[PDB]
Parts: sequence; C-alpha cells; structure tokens
Amino acid sequence: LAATLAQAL
Repeated sequence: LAATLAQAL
C-alpha cells in the first residue's frame, strides 16, 4: 500500500 499511495508523488 505504501508504495502504491507514493505514486501520488
């Protein structure tokens, strides 16, 4: 999840 949300940046 962390890496998935990180795609926002």
